Amino acid sequence: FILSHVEKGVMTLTLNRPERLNSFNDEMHAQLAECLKQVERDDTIRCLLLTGAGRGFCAGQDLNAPDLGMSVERFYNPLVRRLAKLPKPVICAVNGVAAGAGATLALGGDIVIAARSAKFVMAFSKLGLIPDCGGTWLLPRVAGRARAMGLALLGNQLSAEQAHEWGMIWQVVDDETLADTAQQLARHLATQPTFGLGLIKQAINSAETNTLDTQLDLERDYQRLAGRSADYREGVSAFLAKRSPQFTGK
Amino acid sequence: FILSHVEKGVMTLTLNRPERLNSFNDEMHAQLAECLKQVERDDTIRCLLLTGAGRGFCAGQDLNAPDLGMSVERFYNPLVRRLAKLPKPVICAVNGVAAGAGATLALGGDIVIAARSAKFVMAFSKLGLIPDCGGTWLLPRVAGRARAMGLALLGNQLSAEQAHEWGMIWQVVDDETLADTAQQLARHLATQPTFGLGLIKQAINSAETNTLDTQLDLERDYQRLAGRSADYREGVSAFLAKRSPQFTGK
Amino acid sequence: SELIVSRQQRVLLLTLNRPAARNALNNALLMQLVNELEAAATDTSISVCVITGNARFFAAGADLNEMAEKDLAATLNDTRPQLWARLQAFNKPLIAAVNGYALGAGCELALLCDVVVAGENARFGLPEITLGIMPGAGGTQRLIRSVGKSLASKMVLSGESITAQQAQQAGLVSDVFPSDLTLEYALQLASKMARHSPLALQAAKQALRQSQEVALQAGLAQERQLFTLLAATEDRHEGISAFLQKRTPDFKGR
Amino acid sequence: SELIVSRQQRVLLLTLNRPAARNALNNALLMQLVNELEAAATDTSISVCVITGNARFFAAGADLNEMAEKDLAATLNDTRPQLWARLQAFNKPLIAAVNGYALGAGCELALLCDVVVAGENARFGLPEITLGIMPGAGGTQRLIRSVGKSLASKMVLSGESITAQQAQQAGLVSDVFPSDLTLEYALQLASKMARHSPLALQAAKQALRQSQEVALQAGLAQERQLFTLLAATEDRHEGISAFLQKRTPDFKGR
Amino acid sequence: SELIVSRQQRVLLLTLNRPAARNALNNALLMQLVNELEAAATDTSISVCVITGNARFFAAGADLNEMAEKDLAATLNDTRPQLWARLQAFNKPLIAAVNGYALGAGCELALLCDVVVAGENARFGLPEITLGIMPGAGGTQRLIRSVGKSLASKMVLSGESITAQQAQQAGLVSDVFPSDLTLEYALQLASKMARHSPLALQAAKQALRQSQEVALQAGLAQERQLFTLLAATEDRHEGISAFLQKRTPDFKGR
Amino acid sequence: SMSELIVSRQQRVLLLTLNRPAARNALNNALLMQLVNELEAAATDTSISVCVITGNARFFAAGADLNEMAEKDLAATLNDTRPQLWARLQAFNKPLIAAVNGYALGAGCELALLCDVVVAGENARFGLPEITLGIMPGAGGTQRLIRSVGKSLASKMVLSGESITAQQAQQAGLVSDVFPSDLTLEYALQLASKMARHSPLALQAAKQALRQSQEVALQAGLAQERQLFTLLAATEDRHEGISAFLQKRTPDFKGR
Repeated sequence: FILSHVEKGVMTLTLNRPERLNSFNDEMHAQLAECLKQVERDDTIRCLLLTGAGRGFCAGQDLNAPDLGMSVERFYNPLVRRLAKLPKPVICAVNGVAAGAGATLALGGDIVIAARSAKFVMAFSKLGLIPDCGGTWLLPRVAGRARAMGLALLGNQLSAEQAHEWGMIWQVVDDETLADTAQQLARHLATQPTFGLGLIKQAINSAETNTLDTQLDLERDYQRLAGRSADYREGVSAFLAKRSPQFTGK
Repeated sequence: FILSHVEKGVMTLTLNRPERLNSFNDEMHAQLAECLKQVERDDTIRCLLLTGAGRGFCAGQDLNAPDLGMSVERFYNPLVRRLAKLPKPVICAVNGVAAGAGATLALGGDIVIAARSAKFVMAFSKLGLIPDCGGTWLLPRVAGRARAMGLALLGNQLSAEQAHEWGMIWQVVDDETLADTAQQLARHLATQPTFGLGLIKQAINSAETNTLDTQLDLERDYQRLAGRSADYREGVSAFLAKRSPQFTGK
Repeated sequence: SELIVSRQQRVLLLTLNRPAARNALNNALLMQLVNELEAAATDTSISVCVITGNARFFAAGADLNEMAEKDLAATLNDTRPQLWARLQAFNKPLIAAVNGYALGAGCELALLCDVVVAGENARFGLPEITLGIMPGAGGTQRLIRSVGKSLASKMVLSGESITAQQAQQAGLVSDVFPSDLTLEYALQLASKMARHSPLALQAAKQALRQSQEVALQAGLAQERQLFTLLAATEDRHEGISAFLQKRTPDFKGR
Repeated sequence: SELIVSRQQRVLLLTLNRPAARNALNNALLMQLVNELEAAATDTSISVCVITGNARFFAAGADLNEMAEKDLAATLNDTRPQLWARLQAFNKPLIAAVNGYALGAGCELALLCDVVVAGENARFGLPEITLGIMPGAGGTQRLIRSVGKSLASKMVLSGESITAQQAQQAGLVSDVFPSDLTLEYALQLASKMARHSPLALQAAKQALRQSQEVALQAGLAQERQLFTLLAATEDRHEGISAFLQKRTPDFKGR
Repeated sequence: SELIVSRQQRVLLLTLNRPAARNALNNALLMQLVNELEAAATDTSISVCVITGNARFFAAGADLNEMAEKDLAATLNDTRPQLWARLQAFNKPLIAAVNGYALGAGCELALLCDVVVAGENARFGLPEITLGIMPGAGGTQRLIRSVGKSLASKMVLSGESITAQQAQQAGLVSDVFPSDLTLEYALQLASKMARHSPLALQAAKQALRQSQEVALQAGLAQERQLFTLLAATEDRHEGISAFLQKRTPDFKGR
Repeated sequence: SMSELIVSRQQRVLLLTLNRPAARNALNNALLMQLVNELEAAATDTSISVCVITGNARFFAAGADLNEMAEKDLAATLNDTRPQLWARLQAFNKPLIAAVNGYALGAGCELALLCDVVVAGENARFGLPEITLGIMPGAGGTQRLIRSVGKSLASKMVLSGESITAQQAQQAGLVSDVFPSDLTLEYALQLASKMARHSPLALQAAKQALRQSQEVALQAGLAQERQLFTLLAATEDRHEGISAFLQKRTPDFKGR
C-alpha cells in the first residue's frame, strides 16, 4: 500500500507495492489521499517527500466499461491538483523505474532527485493512449517543446542522466546515496521559510499562463504578504546579526 | 515544384526547386496545399514527411504594393495552421540549408531530424523583418526564451548540432543516412496508433496556453476518447499476449 | 429522415438530420421541431431536451429558395414566425449541443435555447446581412443581450463568424468541449438537470424567460411568485428531505 | 456575534460571522444587515460599505430549517422578501468582498451588491434547484443580466458552481485577488470611492440602479437629471477646483 | 482644424483633431461631429462612418471650462444633451477606432458607437466621479449594458481605467489590434460592411438600437417588421442573386 | 363544426355566435378550442377581413365551466392547456369586434376585453365575479380592464366582483358603443363591414401597431408605428386606396 513516516518537519511517503513496482490500485489511491490530507492540514509538516519501495519508484497504473476518463477523473486528477495546490515543497526521490502515471507523477514534483539507474518510461502512445497526470502539461515546460513531443510521440525510455542533461529533473546521484540525499534536502527545506516557499511555488506555477504584466501584480502581492511573515523578520535579523535563522514557517 | 510519394502509410513530400534551394513561389504553395488535402482526408496515410530536393531543404520565400501581410495571410499561415491542426505525426528531414520561412517551417515539425551539415538561417532581422510561419511562437518553446531572443534579434546561422544541443530538434545524423533514418521513423509511426498520436500532439500543442487545471480536464477528455479506440484494445491484448500489435489507427 | 428523435431517460434528443443540405432549417424541419417540443412539453416523463446537428454542421442557415419565393405580400403572411414563437414557448430546459457551423437560422436556433454547449470547432455567425437581408428569427435581439453591443453589431452588420472560444469568452456559449465529446457532454449536462424536480425546472426557467421581458424590480416580484408556487409543491418537500437525509430524490411532478 | 461591524474612515465594514453555520444567512443575520445598512444610509460620515465573510465562506446559503417550516400559506406572508428589498434600497456604494463559497443566498447577496471583488478560491453558485426549489432573492434576475443567458441558465437549472476566474471572465465579478488579500484590497477599492463627493456617489449609483429599471432612452434622460442635480451642488465646485489646482478635495456633502 | 473629414468609397472618416487639448470634446467639436453625421445620414453614397482620434488620444474628455461656467440654471438649459441625441440618431453603421485614451466624454462617445475596435494601448475610463460629477452622456447606461454591473459600477464609482484587453474580455470592445494598425483595420471592417445593401444595414442597425429600447418579445416583433420591410426591397433580390450566381452585388439603395 | 358555435358569413366579415343557451354561453374548454380554430382558420383566409363575436340577447358569455376549473389542482393548474388558447385568440391578426348583449361575466368579460372593439346592448353587463368564488381573473381580467378604465373602477370590479352597466362601461371606456338590444349585433356587423371595406393589409398593419402600444413605451411605439407605416408604403393596395379616393370610387384591394 503506502508507508508514511513523519520526522523533523518532513513527511516521507513510500509507494509500497514492491513486486508490482508500486503500481497503483484503487485502494492505494485512497491511502495516498488520506496521507496528503495530513500534509495539507498539519503545518509542522513543512516538506513532503515521495519515494518508492523495492527496486522501482512506480510502474503507474496496474493494467489488469472502457472509460479511462473516470480513472483520470477519480484518482490521478485530484492527486495531481492537490499536489500542485500544496503550498509546501515536494521532493520526488525516484529510486528506480518510473512508468506511465509513475513517470508523469514523479516529473511533477517541485524538486526531483533520481537514482542513476532510474529510468522514466512514458510509453502511453504504445498503448494508443496519452500521457496523463499532467503529463502533457509538464513535458513542454520541463523539457521544452521539441523534446516533449519526441518523448510523448515515440514513447521510449529516458534515463535519469538524460532527463538531467535535458533539464527535466534537478539531480542524479548514485543509487545508494539517493535515500540519503533526498532525505537530506527534505530536512533542510523543512526548516526553511515554508510560507515563503509556498508562495514561490504558486507564483512559478501561475507564471506559466500569466503575462509579465499580470505576473508583476502577483509578485507585488506575494511580496507584500511574505514581508509580514514572522520568517521575514527573523531572516533579516539573523542575517544582520550573523547568526543562523530559526524559521517557523509563518 | 513539389514531388510526393505515398508508400506504406507514409506520405513523403519533397520541396523541389533544387537550384533555388526549394524556395517558395506562389505556384509551389498551391501544390503543397493540394498534397496536404490528401494527408488530412486520406486516413491510410498515418505519417507525413517533409524533406528537400537537391542540397538544400528550403531557402524560404523567393525574394524577387509592399504588403507582406498578404503573403503571410495567403500562403504561410493556412499552411502552418493546418500542419498544427493535422492529427497525424509530421517529420521534417532537414537535408541542407533551411533559411527564412524554410527554417521556421522545418522547426515546426513534430519531430525534426537534420543532416549534420544542415544549418538554420533565420536572418529576418537583417532585412528589418520578423520571423514568420510561427517563428515567434516556436522559438521560445523550442529553445527557451533567452535563446529565441538571441536567435531572432542577431539573426545568424545555427548548425544542426547546435540546434540539437539546444533542444530545438530531435536528432542529427550523417548526411548520407538522413533520408534513410527519417523514412525509417515515418514507416514506424505509420503503423502506430495514429489516433492516439493525434491526441498526444493536440494535447501538447494546447498545453502551451492552458493551465494545469484546464489541461487535466483535457487529458481526462482525451484518455476517455483514446480508451475506446480499436488500437487501445489491440494494444492491451498484444501486450498481455506477448505478441506484436497490429494498429489500424482508430 | 430530417429529424431523428431519441431518448435517454427524461432527456429527449433532437437531431437535425439533413446532411446534404448542411442541416439547413427546412420549413418541414422547423415544423417537425415544433411538433416534437410541443409533444414533450406535456409528456411528464420528459424533463430536458437537447438539440444537436452533426460534427460538420449544427444548422447552416435555412432553405434559401423557400425564402426567395416570398415577396412583400408573401413575407407578411409567412407561417414561420409563429413556428419560432412556438419553439420559444417550450417550457422545459432546452440545451443546444453545437458542433461545426451554426449560421443564420442555425445560430438563431442556438440563441433560442437556454444553454449552449459548443465543440472546439464550432462557428457562430449571422451572414444574413451579406445576402441583402438580416436576421429574422431573434438574431438582432438575443445575441446583443448575451454578448453586448459591439460584438453583436459587428456580427450582425458585417456577418463575420466567431470561433467557439470567442463565443464562450463573449457569453454566447457556456462550454467548449473536444468535438467528439460535445454531444455526450451535452447529454450529461441534461441528465444532471433532469435529476431535479420537474416543476422547479419549469418555474426556474419561466423566471429566466421573464428576466428578458421586464425591468428588474418586476422581475424580482415575479420570481417571488414562482418561488412561492414551488413552496406549495410536494417535490419541494421531497427535494430537501432527500437532501437532508442524503439520498437521491424521487419527484412526482407535484 | 453574528455580524461584526467595523469602521475605516467613511468606509463601513460588515462581516458575516456565523462560522459553525458556514455564515448561512439567518433571518436574524439578514435583519442585522438591514438595520446596519439603513443606519449607514443616513450617517453622513459614511460613503461606502464593504460586505465580507471569512476565508472559507462568504455565505453558504440560508438557514434550511427556517425555510422548511414555511408552507404555501407561510411562504406568501414571509418577512424576508422585504428585507431583501430594503438591502437593495441602500443608497451608497456597496462592495462585496467574497472569499470561499458564495452559494444560494450568499451568491444572491453578492449579486445584490454594486461591485464584487473575489478571492482566487471563491466559488459562486445557485444550488436552489437541487433542493426542489429555485432562487428566491434575485438569483434568476441579476445573474443573467451580468453573465448572459447560457451561463446563468446552466447555473440556475443545474446548480453547478463556478470558480472566481470563470466568474470574472463572465462579468459576475470585477476582481480576483489572492485569498489573503481580497478583504484588504476590497477596502482599498472602497477608500478610493469614499474619497469622492458623497452626493456624486449617490447620484451615480442611482443612475446605475435605474439602468436595470428602464429602456435606454429613458435611462439617458434620467442620467441627465441626476447629472443636473450635481451641477447644483457645492462639492461639484470643490471636486473640480481641488482637481484643477491639484489637491485633495474636502466635500461637505452639499 | 478640429475635425478632419476624409473619404474611402462609401466609408466616411471622421478624425477628432485637437492635439494640444488631447482631442477633448469641444462644444464646437461636438457640433461639427453632429453636422457631419447628419449630412452623411442622407448622402446615399455613404454606407458606414468611422470615428477616430490619434495614437495618443481618442478623446480625453470634454472641455472642463465649458462645463464649469454652467450653473444649476445654465445646466438645465444646456444645448449639448440634444447634440448627443442627434449623434445617437445617426442611422448608419458607426465604428469607433480607438487609440490611446478614451476617457469621460471620449469613452461615452465610443460607447455611443455600434462597434469599437481598439488599439493595444487603448484605455477606457469614466473619471467624472473624481471631479465631483458623474457621466452625463450615457456613461451610466451604455457601459453597464455591455460589461455588466460589477465592472461598470467600479468604473463609474471609482473612475479607474481599464486596458484595451480588459475591455474586450468584458465586451466593451470587439477587437484589439497593434496601435499602428487600429485605424487601418477599422477601415477595412467598415469597407466589409459598406459592401452590403445600404437599406439592410439601416434596418439591421435599427433592429439593434431597438433591442435596448424594448423587452425581448416586442424586439422580436419589431425585427420581424424590419425584416419584412427588406423582403420588399430591390437589393434583397440583388444581394441573393449575386450570392447564388457567385459575384459581387451592386445595390441601388432600393 | 360545433353546435355550440355557429359560424356564419357576410362578405369579408365572419360571425361567431356563442350558442350554449342552457349553460348561459359559458366558455367550455371545447368551446374555447373551437373559437381558437375558427379564428386561426380565418387568420389565413384572404376572403376574410374582420370577425364579430357574439352570444344571444340574454348572455354573451356568463363565465366558464365551473367544474372544469375545479377538478384542476395546484399540479393540474400549472400544466393547463387553457392559457395558450387565450394567447392564440389574442394572436388573431385581423380586427375583432365583440357584440355584447346581456351578461359578459368572468371569462365572458375577459373575452370581450380581448377584442379590439366592444359594441354593447343597452341591457349588457360587464363584471369579473372571480373574487367571489375565491379566485381571480385568469385570462386578462386584471390587466386589460385597468388599461382601459383606470385603477379605481378596475380595482373595484376586480376586488369586489360587482357588475357595471353598458352605459357605465361606455363612459369608463370599456365599450365604445351602446345600442338597443335588438340592434346591437346588427350594428356591430355594420361596423365590421365598414372596416372590411379598407385594405386587408392596412387593417393588419394598423392593428399590429395598436397591439404593440400595450407592449412598449411611447417612443418605441412610434418607432414601431413608422416601420409598419413604411411597410404599407410598399404595397399595391396603398396605390389603390388613394387612387379610388382621389378619383372618387370604391377601391378594389388585392391584398398586396
